[PDB]
Amino acid sequence: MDKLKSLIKKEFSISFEEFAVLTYISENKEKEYYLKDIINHLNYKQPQVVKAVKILSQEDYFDKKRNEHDERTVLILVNAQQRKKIESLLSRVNKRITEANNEIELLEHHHHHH
Repeated sequence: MDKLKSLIKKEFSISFEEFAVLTYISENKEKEYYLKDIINHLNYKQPQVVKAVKILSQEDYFDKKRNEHDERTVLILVNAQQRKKIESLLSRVNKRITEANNEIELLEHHHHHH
C-alpha cells in the first residue's frame, strides 16, 4: 500500500476511496444523492466505489435506499448529524495530509545519509 493511504486508513478506519466519496458528496452538498451519479463522476471503478459506499454505510456516514419507480437505481441520504460528521472527517483528513507533507518536507530539509 501507499504510505499516506496507509496513514489515513490506520487513523480513520477508512481508505482514500472513502475519503474521495465523502469529498465528492461535500463538493455537491445536499440531503440526497444518486449512487449511479457518484459512480459516473469518481475516477475509481464501479466495484471500488460500491465497496467504499458499503464501508461508509456500515460506518453510518450515510443511508442507502432503492428508487421507488425503478429499483435498479440507488440513492444515498445525509442526515444533519451525518453532514457534521462528514465535514469533521474531511477537515481531520486534510489536517493529517498537511501534517504528513510537513513531516516529509522536514525529513528532506534535515541532513541526508552518506
